[PDB]
Amino acid sequence: RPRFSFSIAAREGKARTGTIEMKRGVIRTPAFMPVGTAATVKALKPETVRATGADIILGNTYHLMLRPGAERIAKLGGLHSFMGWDRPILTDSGGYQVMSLSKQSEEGVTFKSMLSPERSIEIQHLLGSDIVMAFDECTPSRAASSMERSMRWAKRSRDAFDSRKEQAENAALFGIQQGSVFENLRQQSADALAEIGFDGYAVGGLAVGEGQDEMFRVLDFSVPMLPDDKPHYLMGVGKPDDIVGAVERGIDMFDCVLPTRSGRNGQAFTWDGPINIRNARFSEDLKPLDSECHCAVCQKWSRAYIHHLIRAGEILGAMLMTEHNIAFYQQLMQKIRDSISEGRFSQFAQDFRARYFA
Amino acid sequence: RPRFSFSIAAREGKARTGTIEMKRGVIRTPAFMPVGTAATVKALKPETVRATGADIILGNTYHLMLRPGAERIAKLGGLHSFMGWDRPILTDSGGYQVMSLSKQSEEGVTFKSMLSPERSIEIQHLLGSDIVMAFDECTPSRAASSMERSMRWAKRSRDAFDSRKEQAENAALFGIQQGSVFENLRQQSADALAEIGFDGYAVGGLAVGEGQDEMFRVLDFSVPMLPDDKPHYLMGVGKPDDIVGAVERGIDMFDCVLPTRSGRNGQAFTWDGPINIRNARFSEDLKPLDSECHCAVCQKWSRAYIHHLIRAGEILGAMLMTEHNIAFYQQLMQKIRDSISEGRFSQFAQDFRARYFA
Ligand SMILES: Nc1nc2[nH]cnc2c(=O)[nH]1
Ligand SMILES: Nc1nc2[nH]cnc2c(=O)[nH]1
Ligand SMILES: [Zn+2]
Ligand SMILES: [Zn+2]
Repeated sequence: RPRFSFSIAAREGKARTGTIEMKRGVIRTPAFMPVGTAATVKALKPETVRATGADIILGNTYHLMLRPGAERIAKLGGLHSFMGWDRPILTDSGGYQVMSLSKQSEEGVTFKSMLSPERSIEIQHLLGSDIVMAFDECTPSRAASSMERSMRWAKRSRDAFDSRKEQAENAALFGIQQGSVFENLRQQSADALAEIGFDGYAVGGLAVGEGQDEMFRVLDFSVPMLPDDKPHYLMGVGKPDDIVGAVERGIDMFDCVLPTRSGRNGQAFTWDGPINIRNARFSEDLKPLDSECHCAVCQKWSRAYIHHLIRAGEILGAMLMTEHNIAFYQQLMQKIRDSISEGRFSQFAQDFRARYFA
Repeated sequence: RPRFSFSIAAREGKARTGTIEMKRGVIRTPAFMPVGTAATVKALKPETVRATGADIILGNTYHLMLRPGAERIAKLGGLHSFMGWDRPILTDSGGYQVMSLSKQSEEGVTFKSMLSPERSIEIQHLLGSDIVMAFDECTPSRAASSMERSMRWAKRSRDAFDSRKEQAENAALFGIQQGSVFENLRQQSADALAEIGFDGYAVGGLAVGEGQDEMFRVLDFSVPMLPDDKPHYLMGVGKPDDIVGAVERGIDMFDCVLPTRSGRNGQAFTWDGPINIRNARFSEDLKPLDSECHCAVCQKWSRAYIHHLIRAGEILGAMLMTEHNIAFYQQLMQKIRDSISEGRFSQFAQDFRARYFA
């Protein structure tokens, strides 16, 4: 099994479909990664996460380092073992969640619940992460200083990873592009990332509230800046329509808490758009969540029952909603993969859109 | 398939083991019924409830009648259909939960979140319950008046059930014995119940705080009062040791929220007694919840992980704890069944006890 081998099987415009082969499994691209925050994809057994078609999950470095602790997890045999998921895991570096969730310096970030690039890579090493993210940071003058520090930290991240042989031979390292919405800075960052060399390139700084029109505009010049021959990862995105539009602009990988979080809150994704299952209109609706969905929830239970469950605050409500929503997301990615491979993605996106917003 | 056929395959002292055959399935006795409060066994899919070995679950008439409503559930195809459990369901009558959970009369009980024997049977009819409980009520003088009203209500329950042909031919009706801790009243009640005739006889009024020594003393004279040839159901009991002692005194059926509720709260049952998984002693314990347990949780996850889950308030923590605890309970009942069939129950109970309290 290769450490990390990205092969593009087909293209359509800027869209790509293909595979990443890793020691613990194959990742089909474009890929959606369910987020497994505290060593769990909320309300799902890992076998269920797999059943939905996920090839890889996301774990959080910030959260695990506090609870239960990275050295504790290593002692316990590593994150794969601990949570019972034996496939690839991508771990975020902690960067984003240290700012928005809790004393900054060139050395790193100090905080309250001393993370640096080196320590970040070490914690991810300890968790036994398959895809390690470089440690990074959150106006033009300011965008460049944040972006410039991150590129320094990416070089630090690179060397720390390379210094750990066990990591170098079995894991992969991704660079994160910053630069806010400025093409010039974005360019700078890709140039610096490319000169360091990484297995994959993320687009950071766009899961921020900017809106889709502006996110797409930034992806429009940003992704062509990245090495074509490596996977392109859009962090923290997104809604089904965000995903389709991002793939149309060259993104191969995605993660988002939307399908899980939303599910627990009553929101179910369908090919005709999201529904809120708690609405009284579903109280006697015997139809499944979505009438095309292949997941186990839609084979077995009605909207009416899941309506009842969620209104009553029952745990099974969250389990069912979450399984469906992750399944939906995986089915979307499969439809994306098949349509690019068949040279009909552009039509798929148009048809998708017409029905989903309708 | 018979409507209701109880066959005793073997006996040891007052203990019995055997089967109840019903249209929707066979019930192995002594049986433990997971409680499925609001049309769900909390944090478990019904396929999982089945996997643990449960043959029958308990649903609550009081709760369902308020949410989502019995006529609504009937319109939706019935409780089996609605929650996706296709095996027997016993529904409690609402009696117990109307008192302790929220204007009394010979007619019935009026309350705030007009239930009578007739309405109770009608609601259970609407839910499509396989085992219907008769409608009943919560000092000697007073015990007899409560007990005496209940026996009147049991006669009303009998006729209401018999008046519904669809119910009479496909469901079963159980009588509930009351009388508090007095042998004389207990006797009275069995005599009245027996004279009406029921498919099964419950012992009500002992899930009350009286303590095990006193509960066992009451079961000591109470169960021999009931028709030998019908199943004997102890409502709302109990801990593993309560169950063993009750079987030793003639009880064939049990329900309790203990394994589910306790599981969500961090308490796991083991053959060496209950543990509280949240205790710091388990933080790095790689052993399963119980080192003999055959359930799927104990095959896959460590105490340490489930410790982490429950401390973090994660939904998967509740799912895993609950699956294990219900599995444990079913394994206990299987051990009980096998030991009576083999004529070594008395020794089983002694060995069980030595280890569990140890
Ligand atoms: N590390 C990191 N994580 C993210 N998640 C969403 N956006 C980002 C980002 O820019 N950096
Ligand atoms: N209906 C009813 N339910 C119970 N659950 C526990 N005890 C009782 C009882 O005495 N009657
Ligand atoms: Zn579905
Ligand atoms: Zn177990």
